[PDB]
Amino acid sequence: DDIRQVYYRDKGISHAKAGRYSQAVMLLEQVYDADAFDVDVALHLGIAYVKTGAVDRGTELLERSLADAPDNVKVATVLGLTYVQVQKYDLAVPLLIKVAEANPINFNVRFRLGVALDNLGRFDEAIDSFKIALGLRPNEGKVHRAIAFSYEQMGRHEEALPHFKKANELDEGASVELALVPR
Ligand SMILES: [Mg+2]
Repeated sequence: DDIRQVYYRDKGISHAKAGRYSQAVMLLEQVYDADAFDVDVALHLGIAYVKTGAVDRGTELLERSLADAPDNVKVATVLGLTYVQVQKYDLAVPLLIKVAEANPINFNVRFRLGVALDNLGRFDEAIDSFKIALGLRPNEGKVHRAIAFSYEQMGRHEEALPHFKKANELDEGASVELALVPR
């Protein structure tokens, strides 16, 4: 266990990458060290803790990791998305804002940001994120539906309506209009 410690590190990270998160916890717990901080071990063990229900230990390792490596978009993403999931929206929002700007092709982040903003009552900001998300994925019914709800809350029924109708059209399946549009 310098050699054994390298074995558990590499194997543990391997497991975390693969989604074998229980096993990743069992192995990376043997190598993690708060006071000789290794951000790859802490990030992957943080993820694995969050995925196995140890959300408080996980968000701890991830805050520590993000304090150590403020550049780490991977770390900021899982921490932001985790906070969204546990509904700590005051924490989630600034992380997701910063990740969305660092990584503008990440649709899930932009959507989840818009959903959070909507749930805080920041309907204008939500609408702005949902429009960005639709620019990434124009045929995601769930975004058309989310943005229609935000417009409606602001009394913008005229603007909501086309998005409502699109959401319901996409639920059924294919838009017949595309029969007439060249590719
Ligand atoms: Mg709402």
